[PDB]
Amino acid sequence: DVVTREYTINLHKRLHGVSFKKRAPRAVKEIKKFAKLHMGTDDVRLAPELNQAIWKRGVKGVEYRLRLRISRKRNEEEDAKNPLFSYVEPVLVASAKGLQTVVVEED
Amino acid sequence: RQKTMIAEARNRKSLKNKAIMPRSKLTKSFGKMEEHMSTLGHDMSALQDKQNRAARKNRYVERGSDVVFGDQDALTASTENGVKLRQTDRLLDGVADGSM
Amino acid sequence: ANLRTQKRLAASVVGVGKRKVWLDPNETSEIAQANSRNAIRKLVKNGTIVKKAVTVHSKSRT
Amino acid sequence: QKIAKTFTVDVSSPTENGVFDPASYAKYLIDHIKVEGAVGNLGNAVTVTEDGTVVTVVSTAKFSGKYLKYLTKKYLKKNQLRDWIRFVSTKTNEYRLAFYQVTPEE
Amino acid sequence: AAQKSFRIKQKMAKAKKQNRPLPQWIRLRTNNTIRYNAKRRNWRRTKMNI
Amino acid sequence: MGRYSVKRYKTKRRTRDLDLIYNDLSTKESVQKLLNQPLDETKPGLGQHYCIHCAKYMETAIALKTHLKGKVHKRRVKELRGVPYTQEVSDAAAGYNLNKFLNRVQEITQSVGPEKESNEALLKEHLDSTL
RNA sequence: UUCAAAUGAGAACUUUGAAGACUGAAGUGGGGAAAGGUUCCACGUCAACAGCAGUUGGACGUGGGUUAGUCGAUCCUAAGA
RNA sequence: GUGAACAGCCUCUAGUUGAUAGAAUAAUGUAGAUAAGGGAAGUCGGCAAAAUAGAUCCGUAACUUCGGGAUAAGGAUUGGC
Ligand SMILES: [Mg+2]
Ligand SMILES: [Mg+2]
Ligand SMILES: [Mg+2]
Ligand SMILES: [Mg+2]
Ligand SMILES: [Mg+2]
Ligand SMILES: [Mg+2]
Ligand SMILES: [Mg+2]
Ligand SMILES: [Mg+2]
Ligand SMILES: [Mg+2]
Ligand SMILES: [Mg+2]
Ligand SMILES: [Zn+2]
Repeated sequence: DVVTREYTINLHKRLHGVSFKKRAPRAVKEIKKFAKLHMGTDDVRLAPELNQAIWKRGVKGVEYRLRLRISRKRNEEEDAKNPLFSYVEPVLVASAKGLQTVVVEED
Repeated sequence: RQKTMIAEARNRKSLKNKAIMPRSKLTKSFGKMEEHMSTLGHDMSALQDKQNRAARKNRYVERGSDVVFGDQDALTASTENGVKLRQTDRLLDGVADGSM
Repeated sequence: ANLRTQKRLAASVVGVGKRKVWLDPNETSEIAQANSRNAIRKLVKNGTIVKKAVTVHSKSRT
Repeated sequence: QKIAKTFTVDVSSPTENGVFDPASYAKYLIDHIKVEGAVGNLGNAVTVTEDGTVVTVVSTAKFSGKYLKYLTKKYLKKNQLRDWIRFVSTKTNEYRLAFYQVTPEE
Repeated sequence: AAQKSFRIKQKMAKAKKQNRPLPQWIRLRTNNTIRYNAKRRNWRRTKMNI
Repeated sequence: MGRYSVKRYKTKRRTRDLDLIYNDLSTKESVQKLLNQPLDETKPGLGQHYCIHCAKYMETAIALKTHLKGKVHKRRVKELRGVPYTQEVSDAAAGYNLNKFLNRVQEITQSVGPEKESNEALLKEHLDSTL
């Protein structure tokens, strides 16, 4: 099924205690696992703008909270091992605090 | 809105490591132009007319090369060593036939 | 495709380092066709290859 | 000494495409041009006028084309047109507003 | 060295012209026992020693 | 916690407190006893050249003059300008012994204040004359 | 170190773009002397080698490339032979 | 740029981003740190660490081949506007 939602991921408690050279790569992997949990799709693709948002303050300056837009869509290629995949985009907001999960109407 | 503009500018800019690409050298799309001008709230009639004129001017007409060679390729046997027509092939010039 | 040769040729033609040369990722086949500095110059002219500006070292604080 | 200098800006292309307001642009220039480090000090020194397609600035007090381009780029950024409209020089002290390159959608 | 003698350059030219694998038509000859170039030289394996 | 704070403000490396220095500066008799001392080998400068505000002994008169013509002494004097901050201040801040604190405040404002200021002025002019 | 696309049967390691860093002009930059000898560059290309991998390579196959009255040798003499 | 400075640190031009990787965070290690009160009671032996450190000002003994010792020793200061 095709669906789009906006989430907030708490990267602070997921990166708590991580070595400074590994913080941003582990943030990438935590976002992939987060999307896999919320959409049931092992295929998760992150937008390069989301990668920029993760890496904006260096390798050890990841944000505590990130506002993500996750779209479960259809894998249109006929060689796909899974029929659906997740696409994760950044949501550049005034503040990531106090935001609940919402459903975006795909129009 | 001002806070959102600050956040978007911070995400876009990377000035400490490299410069921003020049807009005079880049090109953009009329779909993005129309959506931005619609967000600003102008009238898109003149811009849409200019885009329609440009699109109707940019015409593709099938030529004889499209008719004959459009779905084909090659026309010449590919050499084993990637050589030109008059380039010697030290390894294989003594063996004329491909079976041998 | 392998555009290492085209990146080197574009740097040499434009007169900057390879760090200041931008190859359009959408015109990959067009860039791959360019084996010569003349074709590289044509690509620079039509905007497939772009020279980037220098990174700023401002002297305001100094 | 105080030889008057004339700077022209051609706003015809954005105005005819209906994304620009020459009167607002000229009023912005009048309100934001600085003389001896302060705005609102254009007494018989800087005059800005517009006739719908050309904005003319006549100045006898330290006005450059670089300053005019700086102010015009500030105005375009304020109107969120900086990503689409640029300020260029056709000849010396004669300028125009152009659009950046846009490929048709088809 | 870039500024080399003609004698050195001549030996280098001979080495370059010797540097090749076997011609393939040699393998097709009757009673051929030559199956590879046993005296092949590479610049990073065996030095020419001047 | 850190090494600088620990090795400076260790318990055995303590200096005289602001309220004690205020009580030393309050009266002229205390000023006289601190200025005129017997020669003691265990103190630097034989117990002479003693800055009361900084509660510190210098080795020589020129050293005391240089110390007085410096920002450290000025910082100490500005710190001592105010209320000496006894425990009554904290009790009153919590709302405890408020009348006692008000009585101490008015006594400081009336009696002990100007007399301490006059003693400071006389000490300063004595140091200027003798140095 | 990371993201996307491309290529490919196959991509942590190839290419382009998007990012984060580093050498910091006594350089991880630009040239030379000794030495090496084609390693330079292009096209093809993966069995072996590159202590993982590999579509990449200083690897394998086939070719192209070094233009002087003025830069050097050549001439002079040094310790010496 | 800081700074006495081709020092250390940060940056521009140019050049790299190479060295098998992933997941956890037991003991013992290697490299680096902090620590109440005491202050060499440790040890063959203060080994190792710690403490000192730039600059300005005050001041500086025995001895001496009269040149030194000497930055002797011992004190005071340092920001911003
Ligand atoms: Mg930890
Ligand atoms: Mg650095
Ligand atoms: Mg060279
Ligand atoms: Mg090569
Ligand atoms: Mg291997
Ligand atoms: Mg080869
Ligand atoms: Mg201790
Ligand atoms: Mg003992
Ligand atoms: Mg013992
Ligand atoms: Mg001594
Ligand atoms: Zn004092």
